[PDB]
Amino acid sequence: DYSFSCYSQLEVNGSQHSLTCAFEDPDVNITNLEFEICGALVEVKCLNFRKLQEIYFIETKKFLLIGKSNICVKVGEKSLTCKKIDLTTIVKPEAPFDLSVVYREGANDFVVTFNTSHLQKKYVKVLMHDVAYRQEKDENKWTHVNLSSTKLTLLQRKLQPAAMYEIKVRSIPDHYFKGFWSEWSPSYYFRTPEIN
Amino acid sequence: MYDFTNCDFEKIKAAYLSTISKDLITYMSGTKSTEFNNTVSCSNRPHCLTEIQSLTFNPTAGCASLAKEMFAMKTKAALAIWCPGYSETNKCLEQVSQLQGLWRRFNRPLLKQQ
Amino acid sequence: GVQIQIIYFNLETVQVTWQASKYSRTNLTFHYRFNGDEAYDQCTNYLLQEGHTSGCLLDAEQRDDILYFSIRNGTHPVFTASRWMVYYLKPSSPKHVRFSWHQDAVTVTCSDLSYGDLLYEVQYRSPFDTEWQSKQENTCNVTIEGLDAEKCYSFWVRVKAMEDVYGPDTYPSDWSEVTCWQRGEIRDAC
Ligand SMILES: *[C@@H]1O[C@H](CO)[C@@H](O)[C@H](O)[C@H]1NC(C)=O
Ligand SMILES: *[C@@H]1O[C@H](CO)[C@@H](O)[C@H](O)[C@H]1NC(C)=O
Repeated sequence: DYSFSCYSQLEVNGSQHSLTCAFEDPDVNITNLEFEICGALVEVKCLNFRKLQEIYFIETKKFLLIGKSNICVKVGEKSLTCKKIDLTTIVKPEAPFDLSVVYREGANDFVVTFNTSHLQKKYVKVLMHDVAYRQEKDENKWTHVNLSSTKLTLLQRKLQPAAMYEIKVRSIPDHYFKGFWSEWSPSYYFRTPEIN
Repeated sequence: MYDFTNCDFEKIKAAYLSTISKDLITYMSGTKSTEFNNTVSCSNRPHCLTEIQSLTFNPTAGCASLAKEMFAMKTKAALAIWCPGYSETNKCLEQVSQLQGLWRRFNRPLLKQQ
Repeated sequence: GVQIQIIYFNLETVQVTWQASKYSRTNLTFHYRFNGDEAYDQCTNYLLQEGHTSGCLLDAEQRDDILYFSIRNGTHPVFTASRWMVYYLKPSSPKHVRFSWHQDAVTVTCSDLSYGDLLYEVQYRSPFDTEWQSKQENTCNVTIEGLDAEKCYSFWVRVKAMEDVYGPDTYPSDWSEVTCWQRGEIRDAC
């Protein structure tokens, strides 16, 4: 199968949105293949994707965001494979940023805060955040916390002492938009105090 | 003429909350919401879609046509997909304000009326 | 000249109040209806201020309609307006607020209202916090995990109407009584 996956980003640059598609098999011949989106568009039937390295990209204000569109892989005029998708159900948020952790001497905790551009957007303005932390030494002993706000607090007594911890955060759409997890924010590292 | 009685209201409601609501607010940007006199009412969801249909697409006096607006293009698209057998002094801001109230009333079908 | 305020108290009572220094030491009348094809009825419940009419109370009986009204200097209308009543909705203050603690978590519940599309918001803080932190839900059952049993927290609850349904000009309810909690027990000050 010449299967692929897609993701949309609404208001990624101003009031224009983006549609990105890429094949599930990385070792495929792209010299002859071109993508086409048809349906749920503004005053046009179809729009062509730009072949950029190993991905197919669109950027426009002409996405209607009502009903399903038809994304097809084309070899000239003939369509090899076709996929019917609603662009409001494949949304991938912009990743969070300005992640930071501050130890509060009296409180004996760590206030974790971050930011997201989606707070200043009209459409995809409601997200669910996923903050993941661990001891940098461990392998897959990551601790995940879901939240709707951009502030979280970790207790000193509920963490290991004199240990380097790593923390990162990502977001998924919520409230009448469905889709995928964003990319992770850059990680932030912090050492906890010793038992004194 | 057309009965909006067999529509997928829940799908239409999702379309409103996603982007149509926001497109109506962007059209009304710069106006004080409390300043508008609300005159057009609706009861149940079929009746609200009847009144939304008329105000969005039927050309009135004071407002030539809202059909080229993004909110109208999406409204036309939502009704064609989810309503089976659906056939398709600049007082425009006042009229879009009337639409906003019907759309909102379409989201409150459990509240009683006289 | 005429300044007006509208409040729809808990989907029960509409209160329209007016101010107009021209028509002071004078009793202006209030006339209303809920449809554009019916005759206007007169106010049967007047508010006064400085001995003269200043407002009207209508029992709206949980109804979602456009209120059409006019204030008159006898027969002569001084002010005319029409509005969806629920645009000025003020939900009631949370009642029967209860807290259940489990280690470093709390679940705050209260009596839900009879009407939907509301947000039941819980605000909280300890002496280490510079502002109130918040969590809200569609029903009055909000769970706040990741707190500290060892700290004192001040809490209070309120009800808001959702902007997508009721529009942007509603009022949040009044906040409920403030309660202080350390190690799953109630306290006096914080
Ligand atoms: C207005 O009504 C109040 C209450 O009945 C009365 O005391 C007052 O005399 C009235 N004012 C006028 C202008 O007659
Ligand atoms: C709060 O909701 C959760 C899940 O919806 C449930 O476990 C809990 O019993 C609820 N509390 C009350 C008092 O309804």
